[PDB]
Amino acid sequence: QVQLVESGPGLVKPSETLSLTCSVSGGSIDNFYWSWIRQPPGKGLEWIGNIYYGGSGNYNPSLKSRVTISVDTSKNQVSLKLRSVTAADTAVYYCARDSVWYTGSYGLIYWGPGTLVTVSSASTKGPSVFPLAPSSKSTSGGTAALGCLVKDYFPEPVTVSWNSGALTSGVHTFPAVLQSSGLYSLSSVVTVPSSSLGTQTYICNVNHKPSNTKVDKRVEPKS
Amino acid sequence: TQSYTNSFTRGVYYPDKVFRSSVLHSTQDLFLPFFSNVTWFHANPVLPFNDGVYFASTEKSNIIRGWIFGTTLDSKTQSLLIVNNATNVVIKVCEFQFCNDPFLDVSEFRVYSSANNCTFEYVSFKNLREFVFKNIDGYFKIYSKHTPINRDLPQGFSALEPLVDLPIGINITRFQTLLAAGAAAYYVGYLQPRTFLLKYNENGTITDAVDCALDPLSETKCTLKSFTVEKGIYQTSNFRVQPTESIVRFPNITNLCPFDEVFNATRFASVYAWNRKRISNCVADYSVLYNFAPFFAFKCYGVSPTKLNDLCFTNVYADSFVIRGNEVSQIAPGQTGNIADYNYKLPDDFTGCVIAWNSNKLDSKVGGNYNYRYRLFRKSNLKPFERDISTEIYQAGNKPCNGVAGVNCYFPLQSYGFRPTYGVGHQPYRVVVLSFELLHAPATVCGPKKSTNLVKNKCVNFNFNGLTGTGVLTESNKKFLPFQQFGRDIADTTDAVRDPQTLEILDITPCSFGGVSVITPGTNTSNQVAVLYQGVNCTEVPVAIHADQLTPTWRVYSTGSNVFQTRAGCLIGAEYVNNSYECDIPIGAGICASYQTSQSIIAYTMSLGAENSVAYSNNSIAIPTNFTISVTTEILPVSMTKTSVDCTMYICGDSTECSNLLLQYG
Amino acid sequence: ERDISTEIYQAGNKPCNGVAGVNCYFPLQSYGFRPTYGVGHQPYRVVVLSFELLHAPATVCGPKKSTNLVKNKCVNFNFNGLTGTGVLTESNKKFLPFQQFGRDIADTTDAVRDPQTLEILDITPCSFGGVSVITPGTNTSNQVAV
Amino acid sequence: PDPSKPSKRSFIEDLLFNKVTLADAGFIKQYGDCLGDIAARDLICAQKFNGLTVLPPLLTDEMIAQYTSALLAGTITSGWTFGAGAALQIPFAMQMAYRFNGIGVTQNVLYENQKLIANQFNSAIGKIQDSLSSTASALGKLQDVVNHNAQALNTLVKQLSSKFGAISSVLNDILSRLDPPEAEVQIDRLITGRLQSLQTYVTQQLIRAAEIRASANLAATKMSECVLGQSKRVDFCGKGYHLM
Amino acid sequence: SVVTQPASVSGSPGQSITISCTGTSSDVGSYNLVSWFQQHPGKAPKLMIYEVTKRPSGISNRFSGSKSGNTASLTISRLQAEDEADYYCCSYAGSSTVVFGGGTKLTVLGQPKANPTVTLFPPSSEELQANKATLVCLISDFYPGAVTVAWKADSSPVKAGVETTTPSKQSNNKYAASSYLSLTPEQWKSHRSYSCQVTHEGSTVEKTVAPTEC
Ligand SMILES: *[C@@H]1O[C@H](CO)[C@@H](O[C@@H]2O[C@H](CO)[C@@H](O)[C@H](O)[C@H]2NC(C)=O)[C@H](O)[C@H]1NC(C)=O
Ligand SMILES: *[C@@H]1O[C@H](CO)[C@@H](O)[C@H](O)[C@H]1NC(C)=O
Ligand SMILES: *[C@@H]1O[C@H](CO)[C@@H](O)[C@H](O)[C@H]1NC(C)=O
Ligand SMILES: *[C@@H]1O[C@H](CO)[C@@H](O)[C@H](O)[C@H]1NC(C)=O
Ligand SMILES: *[C@@H]1O[C@H](CO)[C@@H](O)[C@H](O)[C@H]1NC(C)=O
Ligand SMILES: *[C@@H]1O[C@H](CO)[C@@H](O)[C@H](O)[C@H]1NC(C)=O
Ligand SMILES: *[C@@H]1O[C@H](CO)[C@@H](O)[C@H](O)[C@H]1NC(C)=O
Ligand SMILES: *[C@@H]1O[C@H](CO)[C@@H](O)[C@H](O)[C@H]1NC(C)=O
Ligand SMILES: *[C@@H]1O[C@H](CO)[C@@H](O)[C@H](O)[C@H]1NC(C)=O
Ligand SMILES: *[C@@H]1O[C@H](CO)[C@@H](O)[C@H](O)[C@H]1NC(C)=O
Ligand SMILES: *[C@@H]1O[C@H](CO)[C@@H](O)[C@H](O)[C@H]1NC(C)=O
Repeated sequence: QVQLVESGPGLVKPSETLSLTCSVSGGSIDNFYWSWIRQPPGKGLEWIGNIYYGGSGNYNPSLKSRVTISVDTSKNQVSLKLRSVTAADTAVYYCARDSVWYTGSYGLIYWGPGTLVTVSSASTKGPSVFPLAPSSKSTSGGTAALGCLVKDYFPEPVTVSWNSGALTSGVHTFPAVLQSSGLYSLSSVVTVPSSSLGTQTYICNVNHKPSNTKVDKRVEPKS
Repeated sequence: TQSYTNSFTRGVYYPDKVFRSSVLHSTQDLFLPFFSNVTWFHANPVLPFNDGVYFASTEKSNIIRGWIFGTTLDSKTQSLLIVNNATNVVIKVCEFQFCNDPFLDVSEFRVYSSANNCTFEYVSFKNLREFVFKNIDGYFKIYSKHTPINRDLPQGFSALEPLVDLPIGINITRFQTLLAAGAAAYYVGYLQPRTFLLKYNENGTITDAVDCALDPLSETKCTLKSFTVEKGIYQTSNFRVQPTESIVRFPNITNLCPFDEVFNATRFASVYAWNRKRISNCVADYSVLYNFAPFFAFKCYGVSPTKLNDLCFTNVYADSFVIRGNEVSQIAPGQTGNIADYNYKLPDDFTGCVIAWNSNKLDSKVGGNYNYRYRLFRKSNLKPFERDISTEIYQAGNKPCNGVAGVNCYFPLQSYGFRPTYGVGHQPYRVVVLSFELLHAPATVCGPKKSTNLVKNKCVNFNFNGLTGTGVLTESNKKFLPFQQFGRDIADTTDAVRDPQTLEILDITPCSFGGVSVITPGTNTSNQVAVLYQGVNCTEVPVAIHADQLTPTWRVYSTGSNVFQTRAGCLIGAEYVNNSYECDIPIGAGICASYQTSQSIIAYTMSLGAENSVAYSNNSIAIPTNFTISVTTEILPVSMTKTSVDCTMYICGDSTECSNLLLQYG
Repeated sequence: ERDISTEIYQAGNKPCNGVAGVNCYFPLQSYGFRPTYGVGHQPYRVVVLSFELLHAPATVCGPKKSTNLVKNKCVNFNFNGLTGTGVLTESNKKFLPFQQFGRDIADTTDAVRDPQTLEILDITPCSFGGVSVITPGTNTSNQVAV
Repeated sequence: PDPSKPSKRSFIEDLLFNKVTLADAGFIKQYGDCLGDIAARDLICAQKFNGLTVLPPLLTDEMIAQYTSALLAGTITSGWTFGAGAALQIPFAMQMAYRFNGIGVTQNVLYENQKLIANQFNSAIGKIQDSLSSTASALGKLQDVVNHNAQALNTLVKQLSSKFGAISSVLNDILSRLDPPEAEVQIDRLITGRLQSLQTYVTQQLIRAAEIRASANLAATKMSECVLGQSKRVDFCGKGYHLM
Repeated sequence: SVVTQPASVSGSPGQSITISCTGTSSDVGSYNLVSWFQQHPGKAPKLMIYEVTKRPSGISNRFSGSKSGNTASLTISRLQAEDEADYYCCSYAGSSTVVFGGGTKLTVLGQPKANPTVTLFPPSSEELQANKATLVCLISDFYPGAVTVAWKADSSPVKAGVETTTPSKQSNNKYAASSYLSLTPEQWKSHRSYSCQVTHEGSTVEKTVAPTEC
C-alpha cells in the first residue's frame, strides 16, 4: 500500500554530485530494506544499492566507491548521493522496498515511478507551447484533433495535461524528437468532437520540472 | 469515580508459615510493587483480577462488608461469595446468579437470585483495613491487617499476617466489592511477580522491605543484602535486550512419512534378516505411532519421545523384526547375547528409539511357528547395523564341514517355537527401531511445525530446523560451500545458519547486554545515585520503555539526567564538571565521581596534584633554615583469625549414613 | 486444572456458531475400549496422590504411636515426621498462630510447635567439642594430657 | 616529556609502549565492531559474548606519564630533597658531587672530570635508546603478564565446548532434545563443569595477583629508595655503586 | 552483467513460451532467491515471480517459475497481447548483493498488419508572430513498427529540415511516430501547399496543409 516517489534535479553537470530523495507515503521506514536501482534509456536494469535503518549500507561493487545511501526516519525518506557524475549516469532511477514476506536485499517489490537524470552542461530551457489548430476541413468530419506543440525544451521530460487534468480521454502525447539543435520537441494532441469547439475551452497545461515552467495555452480553431 | 494514588510501601505480607527473627530474607512472590498505581473508587461493573488483588479501606462505620469473585458470575460456573454479619463471616462457592449491581440489603440475598451446588462453606482517628487476595495453586489465600490511623495509605510500614487459606480450586478472573443512600471509598491494586528483601526483627515481625526492581538503589541493596549502602560504586547487575518475536524456519515439506507400512506390516522379518526402510523427504508426526501398534511406551536413547515432534532429522531408519520376550532387553546399546552378537547390533552411541510390542496373537501357531529364525553360531560379533543373511554351515571343531551338517558342524540358523501357550518371556515380540541420523546435512524429515517469516536485524527467538536460540539475524558474507549447513565458533556456538527455504547464510549475534554498576554516596547521606553502563557507547544504552528491552525493569531517565561518555562506558545521572578534585568514587579511565553542591553527583577528571615548578639555575641553592619533628602512624597487619573446621559435623552433622558415605571420598 | 467445557473447537478462520463441520470439531472423543485390543490400547484406571507436604498443621499422618515429651535432655525427636537429635527446651519465641516451626541461617529447624500441646520448643545441638591430645614423644613417655 | 606528542611521553617511554602490545585495553567496544563479523578480534568478541570483559585501569597512560615526569623533574632539579620535604633546588653538577661523596669518592673527582662523566652518561643513554629500538624482545615480563591473562581468558572461553559427560555441550540442544526432568540432569552436569572451570580461573587469578602485588611492592620500594634517594644496598639499584 | 538472458523471444497467442536466465553457481545456483519482473515501456518494473516459484497476490497463474542448475526459467502459458513487454531476472548474489539479468523482450505473433493514421498541423499564428514555422506530422496505430516519412513542397521532394522519430510501441501494442518540418515564415507563405507522406508496407498515405488567407 506504500507509495515511493522520487525527487531531485533533472540535470547534473559532469564531475558533480547527484542527489535524489525517495519519499514514502502510507508507511514508515521501520526496518525495511530500501533499495536504489537505475536503468539507462533503452538498456537493462542495474542494481545500485540498498540500506536499512540499522546502518552500514550495501552498494554495487562497481559503484560503492561513489554511492552513499542514507535514511531519515524523522523526515521519513531515503537519500541517494552519487559522486563524480559522468555522462554514463544518465538514467531513470527507482527506489524499492522489501515486504515482510521477502525481507532482505533481494526484496525488490514496491517500486516507485522513477525519475530521469541527465548528465550534461547544456542549458535548461522552458518549452514553447504553440497551439496546433486543426484545419477547417479536418474539423468538418465531426472529429477535431487539436493539440499543443511543446517545442525547443531541454532536458526531458515534460508533462502535458488538458484542462488542469480534467480532460484525459483521447489525449495522446507522442515521444519527443531530438532536433539537430539538441533541443526536444513533442506534440500532445487530443481528439474531441467538433461540436465542442465553440462551447468548450481547451487549454493545455505543459509542465517542465527542470525549469519549473508551467504554461497554459488555449487552443482555438483556425481563424 | 476513579482517582489514582501511589501505594507507597503498603501490601507486604508474610510469604510463608516459617518463623524467622532478626534476619534479612529474600523472597520472590506475587507482591504489590512499591509506589505502584492503585485505583481509588468512591460510591458499577466488575474489575479484573489479574494475578492478585490488594484491597484497602479507611473506615469507622464498617459499610463495606463482602466480596465476589469468579469469571462470568452468571450461574454457568462456580463463583466465590464472601460476606460477614456483625459476628460471623460466611464464605460460599455456590454457582450464584448474581444481579448486575449486587448489594446486601440492610440481610436478605438481593446479591444473587439463585444459588445451586454449594461445594464449599466456611463460617467464622480511623481504622485502615488492608486485604490481599491471591488464587495460586488450588488455594484462595486472604491476608489481612487493620491499623489505627489519624490518610489513604500512610507512608509507614505494616505487614499483613495471613488470615485464611481456602482449598477451593476455582478459576477467578473478575471480582467486585460488596456493601450494605450511602457512600463509601476503597483502594484497589494489582500484584506482580516481584522479588523483595524482608526484615524480620527480634519478635519475628516484618518491619521493613526493599523492592529489588524499584530503582538502582534498591537493586544495590538487594545485591548487598543490606538496607544501608556505603559510599562507592557497586557492580549490581547486567542489562539485556529481550527478544521481540519468534521465528520458525523449516523446510517446505508436504508428504507425510510412511510409518503406516512399517508398523502395519502383514508379516515382520526374521531377526537375522531384519528389514530396514529409509524415511526421508517427509514430515513425521510420531504422535500417531501409538495408533498403529499396541505398544506400551517408547524406549528412546539420546532423545525424549515427547520432543520427537520438535526436531528435524537428515534421515530416519526403521528396522523391523521379531524376537522373543527374553531378547527384547538385548535391543539396546552395549548389550551382548545371541541377538546382539549374531543377529542385530546397535552402536554404543545409538541415538533413536526402540518400540517392542507383544504379538502372540499373530506370530504364534498351535503347532508352533517356525517361520521366524535367528542366527545361533557365528565366527565373530556383528558390527553395528550389520546384516548377515549367510546360511553357510558353521564349523565348531577342526574338521571341515564341506557343506554337510554333523558333529561340530551346525546349521547357523535356528527357529523359534512361538506357541500360544508359552509364558510371557517366550512369546513373540515385534520390534521396530527408529534410528535418527540427527541434523548435520539438509534435514529431510521434520516434525509438524508451521514455519514463520524471516525477521532480520532484530532480537528474535529463532528456530532453524530445531536449532533454537535467541539473537539478531543478519545477512552474512561467509562463503559457505554448498554441502555446509551451519558455522561454529571457538566455543562451538552456532555463529551462522543456512535458511532451509531460501538457501542463504544468516549470522547470529547475541542481542545486546552489558554490565550495570551503581555509583552512590552513603544512604546515610542521600538516596541519589548514578548508573554506569560498562563498555557501551551512549547510544546502545537501552532507552525504549517496555517489557522487552531490559532485564532491569527500572529505567533511570536517559535524557534529562545528564549523560556522559567515558572510556569505561556511559554514565547517567552525574553532571560532568571541568574542575578537577581528588578521586572520591573511582569510575575509571581517569574519571571519578563525588557528591557535592542543592547537592548532586558530579563526575570529573581526577587531579594528580598541584603543579610546582622548581626555580632551578646553575648557581642557586635552597637551604632550610629551620626544621620540624613529624610523628607519623603506620598500621601493619600481623596475624589473622585462627579457625578450625569439623569436617564431619559441617558436612554430615549427626548422620551416620552421611558419615559412611563421606568416608568414601578419601 | 480441569476443563469440562464442550464448546465447539474452531480449527480454521470460519466461526462455528455451535455447529460441527469443516474445521469445526467436537472437542471430546470417546475411547474404543474393546476386550480384544492389545495391552497398549486397553483401559487403565489411574489414581494420583498429591501430597501438600508439611508446612501447616498436618492433618494426614502415618500410623505412628506418639510418645511423651522429654525436655532438657539429648533425645532423638520426631515432630510430624521432622526427625532430629537435640535438646528440646521451652521457648520464648513469639510464634504467630499460623506458623508451625522456625528456621535458622542455615535453614535448620531451630524451633518447633508440639502438635498436641500447641507450645514452642527450641531445638539445640546436644553437646560437642574438639579434643586435642598433648603428648611428649612416645620415645619419652606414654603419658598424655587432654 | 616531548610536548609535540599527543600523550606527553618521552622518547624512551614511546619505545617501551611500542614494545608491548595489549590484548585488550578495556575501552569501549562498539556493538557493530563484533556485529560486523569480519573483524580479526574474534577472540575478544567471543570472550565478551560469554560474559568475560576487561575493565579499564583507573589511571590513564597519560596520568602515569605525568607521574613519571614529576618524579623525574623533582629528581633532576632537587636531588633527594623532594622526597623528604619541600623540593630544594641545587645545580645538577653539585648534586652529582653529593652522590660521589655518597659512594665514597671525593667531589673534586666529579668536578675535575665533569665533561667526561657527562659524555659517558650521554653515551649510555644513547646505547639504551639503541638497545630498545633494535631488540623487539626486550620487555619480556610485561608481555608475559599480558599473554598469561589473555591465555587464561581464551582457555576459559574454550572450556564452553566440553560436554562434561552430558549428551551435548549446548544448552539449547539439551533443552530441545529432552523433556524437562531428564534435561535437568544434563544441565546440572554442564553447570558443574562450567562452575569448576570458573573456580579454576579465579584461583589462578588470585595466585597470579598475589605474585603481581609482590612485584608491585618491590617496584614501589625501588621507586622510594633508588629514585627518591641514593641507596647503599648492594645490587638493589643496579650493579655497581648506585648514583641515581 | 554476469546473469545472461536471451535478447528476444517470439510466440503466438495460446502457446506457452519460456524465458531463460543463466547465472553462475554463486548467484542463481546458490540461493532460491530469483525474481522475475515485467516492465512495459514507460513503466516501472512489476514483480511477477519471487523466490523462484512463488507468485505475489494478484498475478495470474499463467506465469510459473522454476530453477535448475544455474538457470532460472519463467514459463508463460496461454500467451496474450498484453504479455508482450520486457522481462528481467534478478538474483541474490550473496554478501547483500543483487544482480539483474540482461533483459528479454517477448514478441506476440498475434498482432496483424495495421495501416498508419496521419495528422498534419501547420504553423500557428503565434509561431508566425515568432518568425518561425513548424509542420507537425503525427503517425499512430501502425503495425509492424516500420514506416518511412517523406515531405513535399508543392510537388517537389524536401530533404532539409526533416526530423523523424523512431517507432515507439503504444499502450495498445501498436506503434507511433512523429515528424517535424522546420520552415521560415517566408517559405511557408511562398509555397501553395506542403505535404507529409507516410509509407508502411508499401502503402503510402499523404496529408497536405496550406497557408490561411485572412
Ligand atoms: C622554627 O620553627 C619553630 C616552630 O616550628 C619556631 O618556634 C615558634 O616561634 C614563634 C615565634 O618565636 C613562637 O610564637 C612559637 O610559639 C614557636 N613555636 C614553638 C613550637 O616553639 C622557631 O622560632 C623557628 N625558628 C626560626 C629560627 O625561625
Ligand atoms: C496511574 O495511571 C493513570 C493512567 O493509567 C495516570 O493518569 C496516573 O497519573 C497514574 N498515576 C500516577 C501516580 O502516576
Ligand atoms: C517485642 O515485644 C515486646 C513486648 O513487650 C516489646 O517490648 C519489644 O519492643 C518487641 N520487640 C521489638 C523489636 O519491638
Ligand atoms: C510451502 O509450500 C506451499 C506450496 O509449495 C505454499 O503454499 C506455502 O505457502 C509454503 N509455506 C511457506 C511457509 O512458505
Ligand atoms: C493395515 O493395512 C490394511 C490394508 O493393508 C488395513 O485394512 C488396516 O486397516 C490397516 N491397519 C492399521 C492399524 O493401520
Ligand atoms: C555518612 O557516612 C559517611 C561515610 O562515607 C560519613 O563520612 C559521614 O560522616 C556520615 N554522615 C552522618 C551524618 O552520619
Ligand atoms: C558512538 O557512536 C557514534 C555514532 O555511531 C560515533 O560517532 C562515536 O564515535 C561512538 N563513540 C565511541 C566511543 O565509539
Ligand atoms: C568545559 O570546557 C569546555 C571547553 O572549554 C566547554 O566546551 C564545556 O562547555 C565546559 N563545561 C563546563 C561544565 O564548564
Ligand atoms: C647557566 O644557566 C644560564 C641560565 O640559567 C644559562 O644561560 C647558561 O648557559 C648556563 N651555563 C652554561 C655553561 O651553559
Ligand atoms: C489420643 O487421644 C485419645 C482419646 O482422644 C487418648 O485416649 C490417647 O491417650 C491420646 N494419645 C496421646 C498420645 O495423648
Ligand atoms: C626422644 O625424642 C625427643 C624428641 O622431642 C628427643 O629430644 C629425645 O632426645 C629423644 N630421646 C631418646 C632417648 O631418644
